[PDB]
Amino acid sequence: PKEPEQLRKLFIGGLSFETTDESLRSHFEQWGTLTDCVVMRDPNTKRSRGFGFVTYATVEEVDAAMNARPHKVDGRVVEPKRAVSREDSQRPGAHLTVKKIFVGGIKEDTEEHHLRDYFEQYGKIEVIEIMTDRGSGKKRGFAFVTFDDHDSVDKIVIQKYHTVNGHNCEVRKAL
Ligand SMILES: CC(=O)Nc1cc(C)[nH]n1
Repeated sequence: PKEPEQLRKLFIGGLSFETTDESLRSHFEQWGTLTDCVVMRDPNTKRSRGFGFVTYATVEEVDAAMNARPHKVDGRVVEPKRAVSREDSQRPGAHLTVKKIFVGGIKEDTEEHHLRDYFEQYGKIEVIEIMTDRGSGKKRGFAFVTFDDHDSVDKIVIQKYHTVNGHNCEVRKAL
């Protein structure tokens, strides 16, 4: 039962113009089986457009490749990002590259360690902000988590569900 291809693809920006389908493949095959690997080129000149994409056989292989950043490919540090799987209707096909999530539906009994214990397995956490009422100090039932890197957030928002402290949470990219 293969994972959807869109969830196995990595857009690679910042390519050296000398990178080819073949050299990009030789690099990224170190972290998994590549079912697809293509450098974007101009249709007339064949000059590289400076980016491309690779598709792994599994999501765990995508994880392995992201955990092996920074990637220096043909002498240049590149910028891999997971494919846009849920677009912003106003900015079709654009990656919203942020390090912060909104976490809603945690009610008043969810504390910092609940969120840390869960989200630390997606990435390195820098800030956890449990929101409280400006007048009363009561918890408002949502929080923001800031990570040191965008891929944590990308992994988080492509999941269908997040269960934290027994709550079914709503999670989205923030700011
Ligand atoms: C707007 C935006 O960044 N959407 C995304 C990103 C990923 C990995 N899935 N969906």
